[PDB]
Amino acid sequence: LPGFATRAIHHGYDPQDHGGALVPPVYQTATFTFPTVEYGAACFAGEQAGHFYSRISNPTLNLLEARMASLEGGEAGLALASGMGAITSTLWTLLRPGDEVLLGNTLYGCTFAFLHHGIGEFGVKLRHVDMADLQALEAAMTPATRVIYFESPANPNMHMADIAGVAKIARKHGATVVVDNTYCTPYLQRPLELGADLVVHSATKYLSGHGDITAGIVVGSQALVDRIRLQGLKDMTGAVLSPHDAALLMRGIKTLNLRMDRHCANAQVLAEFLARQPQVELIHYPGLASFPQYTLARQQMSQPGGMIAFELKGGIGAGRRFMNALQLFSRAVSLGDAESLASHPASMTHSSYTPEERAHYGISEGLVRLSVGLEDIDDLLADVQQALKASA
Amino acid sequence: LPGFATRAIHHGYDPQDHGGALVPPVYQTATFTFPTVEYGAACFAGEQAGHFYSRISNPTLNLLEARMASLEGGEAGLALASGMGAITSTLWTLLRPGDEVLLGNTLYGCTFAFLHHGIGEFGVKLRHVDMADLQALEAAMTPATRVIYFESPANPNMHMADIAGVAKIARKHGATVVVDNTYCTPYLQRPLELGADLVVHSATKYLSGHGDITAGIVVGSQALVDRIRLQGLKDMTGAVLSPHDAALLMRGIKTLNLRMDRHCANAQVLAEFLARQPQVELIHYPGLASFPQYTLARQQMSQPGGMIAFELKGGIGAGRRFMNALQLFSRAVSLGDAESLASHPASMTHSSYTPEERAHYGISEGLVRLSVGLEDIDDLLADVQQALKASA
Amino acid sequence: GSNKLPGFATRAIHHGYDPQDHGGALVPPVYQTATFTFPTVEYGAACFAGEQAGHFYSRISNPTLNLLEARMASLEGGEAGLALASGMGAITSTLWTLLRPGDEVLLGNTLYGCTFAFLHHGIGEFGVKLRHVDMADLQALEAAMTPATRVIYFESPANPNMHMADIAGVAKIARKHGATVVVDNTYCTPYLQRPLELGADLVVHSATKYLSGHGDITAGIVVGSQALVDRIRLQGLKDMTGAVLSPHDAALLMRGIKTLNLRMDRHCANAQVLAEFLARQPQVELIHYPGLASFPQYTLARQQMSQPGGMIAFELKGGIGAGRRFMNALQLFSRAVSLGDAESLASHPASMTHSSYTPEERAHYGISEGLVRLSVGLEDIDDLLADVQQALKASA
Amino acid sequence: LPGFATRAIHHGYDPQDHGGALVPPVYQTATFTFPTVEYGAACFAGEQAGHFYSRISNPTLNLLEARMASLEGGEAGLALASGMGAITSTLWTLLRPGDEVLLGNTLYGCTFAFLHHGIGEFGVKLRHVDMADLQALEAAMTPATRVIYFESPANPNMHMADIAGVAKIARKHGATVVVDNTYCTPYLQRPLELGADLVVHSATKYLSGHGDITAGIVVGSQALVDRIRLQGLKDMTGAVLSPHDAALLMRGIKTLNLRMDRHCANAQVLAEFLARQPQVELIHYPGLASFPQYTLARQQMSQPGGMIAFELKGGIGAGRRFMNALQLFSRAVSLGDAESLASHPASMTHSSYTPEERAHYGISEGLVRLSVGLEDIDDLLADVQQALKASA
Repeated sequence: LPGFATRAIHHGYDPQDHGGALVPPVYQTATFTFPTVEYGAACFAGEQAGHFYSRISNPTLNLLEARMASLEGGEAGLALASGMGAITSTLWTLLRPGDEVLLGNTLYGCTFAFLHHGIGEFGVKLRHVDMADLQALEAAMTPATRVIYFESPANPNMHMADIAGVAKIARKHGATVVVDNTYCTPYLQRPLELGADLVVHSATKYLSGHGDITAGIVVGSQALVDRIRLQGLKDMTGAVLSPHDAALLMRGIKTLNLRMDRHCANAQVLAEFLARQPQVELIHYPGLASFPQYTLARQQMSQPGGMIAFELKGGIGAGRRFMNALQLFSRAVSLGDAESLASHPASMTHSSYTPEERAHYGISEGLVRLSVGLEDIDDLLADVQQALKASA
Repeated sequence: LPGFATRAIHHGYDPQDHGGALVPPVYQTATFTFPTVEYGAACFAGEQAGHFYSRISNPTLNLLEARMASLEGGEAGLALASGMGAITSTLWTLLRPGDEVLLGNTLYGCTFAFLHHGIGEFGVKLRHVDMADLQALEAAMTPATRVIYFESPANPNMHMADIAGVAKIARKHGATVVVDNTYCTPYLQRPLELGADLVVHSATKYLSGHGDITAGIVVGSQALVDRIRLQGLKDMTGAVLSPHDAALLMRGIKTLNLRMDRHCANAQVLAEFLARQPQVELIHYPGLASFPQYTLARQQMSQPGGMIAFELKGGIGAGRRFMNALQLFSRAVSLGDAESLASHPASMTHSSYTPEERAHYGISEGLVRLSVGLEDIDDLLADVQQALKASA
Repeated sequence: GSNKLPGFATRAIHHGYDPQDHGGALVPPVYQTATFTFPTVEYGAACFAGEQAGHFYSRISNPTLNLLEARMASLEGGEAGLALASGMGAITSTLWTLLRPGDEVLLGNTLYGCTFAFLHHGIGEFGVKLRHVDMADLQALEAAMTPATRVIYFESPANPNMHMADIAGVAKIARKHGATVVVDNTYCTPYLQRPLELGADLVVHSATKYLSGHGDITAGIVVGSQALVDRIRLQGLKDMTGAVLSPHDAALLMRGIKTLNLRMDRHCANAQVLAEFLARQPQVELIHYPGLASFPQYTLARQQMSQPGGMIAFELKGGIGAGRRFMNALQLFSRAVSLGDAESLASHPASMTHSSYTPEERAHYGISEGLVRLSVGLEDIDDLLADVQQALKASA
Repeated sequence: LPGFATRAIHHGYDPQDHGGALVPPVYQTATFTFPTVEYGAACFAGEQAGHFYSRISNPTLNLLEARMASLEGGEAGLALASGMGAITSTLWTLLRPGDEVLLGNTLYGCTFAFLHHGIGEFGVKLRHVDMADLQALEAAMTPATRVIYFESPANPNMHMADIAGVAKIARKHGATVVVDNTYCTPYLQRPLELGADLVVHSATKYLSGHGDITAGIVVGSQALVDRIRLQGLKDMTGAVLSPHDAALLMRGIKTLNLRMDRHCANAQVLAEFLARQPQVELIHYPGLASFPQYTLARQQMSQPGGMIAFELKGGIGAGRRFMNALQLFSRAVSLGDAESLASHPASMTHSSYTPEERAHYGISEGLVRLSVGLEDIDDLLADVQQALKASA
């Protein structure tokens, strides 16, 4: 079985099948024609091998999908126009009115919004549970529970879930487990190997790695993916990935291993640096020994990731001053880009919220999140250094 | 107000604001950075211009939207990853359980599937009505009726609706009118100017014109489009259009007047040809005086369009054989490309159904649909001629 | 029957591609790949010799570029095509392969500025003898031919006065003496004029202009005999220029070619209306447009060009102060130097391009102080008329 | 001065200057317009301006150029359509009939072809010298010697030149030193900091790193680069770089350091393995102690590189048999891609030539060249090991 890097570069493509082309040709075409109409008849049912549109079986998209399936250890993959494309397409197909879905304590903000103000407003029961608490999860299960969905690590405190534990319970009650694995990528964590049924990504982040495309991936069993493809994507979302964007994603995946290696190595030095500084109240980085769940993190993740969360003494005040003083880090909401990014949700995303109710969302007053990029650590250290001084 | 072609080329763009570039730069970027956090704070209550993330808005996508809204004559536009992206995003935000949606008698297959096997299984009521029959439409109106959605012309037989008459009946009961204007484009038909609240396109078709991208457009009021943007696209479908694909769509829109002129002139000659051939049982082209709704077609569409539906005397077998004989037309289920296309639903998209099942949904055994392309009319006539001899 | 040639539009959209041979893909896949591989090493031995038809490296050939080339060949009526990084890529690659020190090249009286520069300050400085001739004067061309005359190169219509050459007449003189004729066909495209069908050996294009049609790519084409195009591919392009066309940009070029016939029809119809309007205006001293009888080479234009083109040149009364104020009054026309874009462009040589020079130096080289040049775009003619009408008013 | 990786990601770009866009917009435009004729006046021999036409100046090309300048430590950069475009544009600008150019003993095939079958047939004189031999170089200088051109390391046997020594000699005769730095990249070797005047790159190789674009770079002093831009590029080649390709090139450059580190580590291992094998007569790799110019290589290269050449004992047959046995390595003539590549000149690039002409040229019958990619090293070893066995 060839290694991860090899697969990320080569899996599902032999140059001999496309006129010797070393890089697969991009199928920037909206539709495909048939040799006969009897060949056309077959395509819509399924029993002849081939393809019928860009919204289903484009070969550029098929290669992306297969390759992501191999990296995550799944049978099947699906490419979509965004991470929200992947999440919505998945949940829209697996759920109907009367079904219940269990969720991690905290979710990505647009995932939250979709559940509460979207699919939850169409008669689907929403329930929140701490997914490191196996006992509380078992007490939450009802006979209507069709889907369990969470992130691990989850934003913003890097809260881990016991994926193998959750999956064991879910397998008892006939529930489907869906893990958003955006933060780790398959290089660092493979939740399908710990017993999850489906994984979903915002490929916009680390997989692409260059902040230039928006894209989502679903990986899991052939049977779950076929359904999500033919119902969620085809009928209910229309979140079709451009073959141009899919080829840029495959391009980015070719350096995934190296990029994540650098993200992690930079993030550790920065996290260890933050630990020794007097402006920092507390840190959430999985590779510090003081991280509450350092044990579980190491069982699931092979390295501690590129994301650092920390809190500043001075709260909201010290955050604004820290963020505005950064000259190399950019002030922005994304993650997993080559460029280093900083976010202080109290004064950026959630300055439309009040301090009195802010703590209901698990958001500390002075919490600043850092996506550590690929820049020289010395320059990133110096930029962080002077911004901590400007926050006092 | 400058002419259509001037606006299709120029609207919403001055080179002088982008270093004099004649063609606008392509904003191929997932995220946008802020100068400070209090500047960033503004943008998450809609207080400042510029932007934050490409899943919500992007300057290339804004220009496409502005331009498309100018051409339909509407206030605001939204760009999405596909036509189904446009339709689902729209309806997901406008309907909730208990609401009724009133549908035209026939619909594009995937739209039918969204309604019957998607949103209609989440407790939204569906009723089908002949939109040409304004008495029966009035009769169908309940106060639960929140949306009237149709295509004009509609698949499969080019059936039409008096748009202004439907808008009148909507105004009376307080329902929102959504018209799928894919076939006509804003060049031949402007439903917003006849009372519709919203229009949706598969920009994949004529607007692109070249078969290379998948894309969707919503046009209407700022109020409705802002909702569809912030709920349907942002939370519920995730169908984000790639900036690369938006820039191609804009390139296609610059020749839309020229292409539609040639599309229409070619189909007219081809329609008049088919009406005289012994193998043809009947024919539906809006440009023929024998079209059932000829008067309504000259009233609403400025030209008769590029699509032809006709039925062969020999039923399903003659259809197959006609389809297989085509050498210049391709066998495919799209339309509005430079290449002429053909499909025969009874042997392609609807084959495993029986004759009874297809007559129920309006599809004759010998119904053939031609998308007349931009090729030399003599070559297309010659290809059609021989395929008809082959059909017997 | 089936030995009839498909019409121009049919071939612009279909020629040399079948979706069935690439998985049903309606649009051909883009081979954005720098390199190709070999199944055995013996398959690779033949592909650097000439025995086995295949693919080696994209600076020589690539299937996206090949399709583009076979298609342009068909439209021009040539055996073969080559695609390059720019118009000047096509020209330099062609002239660098055909000429050596001691050979003479006969040139039209006017040329595109970068071509002029290439010949006088480039290849002419490497031992290649240059000679200018009026190519509309067949007696003067006959007279300037020598035994060293290897290539006759010209544009028709020529930048910027739109001086025409008798292509058939030039090719006959070239048959007799033995020279290779190279025509820059940028202005007309294969839709309006096909120099190879009139006897030229090679044609070159700046496909950046009308062939693209949308101002977004830089590209060149050469069309001619298999032997010469091959020679140009393997000597000029491969060793001497490296002006490789990106497969992305070639795909866009093929996209633009699919509407070439429709865009040119509208360019021509807009410029005809605009030319007739400008002729009847008080401020206009004279106007140059091939579709007007007052065009110095009216009958030559009608003989070689199936329509009169999208380019107009005219002169304003009032000199430079009039031209300056005309240009700054334009609100739809953009001030810029190019042609064959969807957007209408205007340049005023005096206050723009030839600004460093004085009014005396511009009397030399035939550039009037009110000489405006127009690339008529695809916008609604009433808007273009209006923009020119209000601009003339402000130039008074 | 920030570190290499920081500059590779950020140099010459502030998101704040383009509406916050994290990735810079792609200026895919052939022409630029002017606000007035007076602004237009100062771009045709223009002092205080931006740009006029993409064959001379485009913001996207300008950014790539300034970034590549920073990495090589030179004043100005120029982007072109291919490496051969960069070489030819340079040499067409600097040489005229009667000038001599002094060449390294071996050259990349097309460069040699340019020199002997292009510019050398236009009156320019050619002389080949060993550029490690400072006394032979001094003996070869003449008053006609205007350019000294070479690669370091050089195809086929990784032969090095003493760049600082060469530059000292060129200085005494006023000659311009041009170095092809394609193999090392500015990450491993910066010939301008060793006294060279100009560097050229086939960015098609390592700079891109993913095998999808053809691109050339020239970097050097302002006055030289200006002339190559306005003469070589503008007039004599027309080798204009597509902005789309420049944007991809810039994408690839953001991981150059990480990619190069891995290319080198993979190649170091494979060289160690190949030196000890029975089938291997000789090996040329800068990282081995047995490499003739080991000390000179370590003075100029911070790491030994990703390229290996070695000779098989069994001659032409062993080469042929080895190449055909490869399953993971592709048979192909490029280099610096993520995918590992192999070429055996004597049965591929130089098959037509006689054994006597190959020896004269520098090519051994069993000379195999490896471009070691980014795959998992254990897979690359397996593939090489079995191919070595099949070589019998």
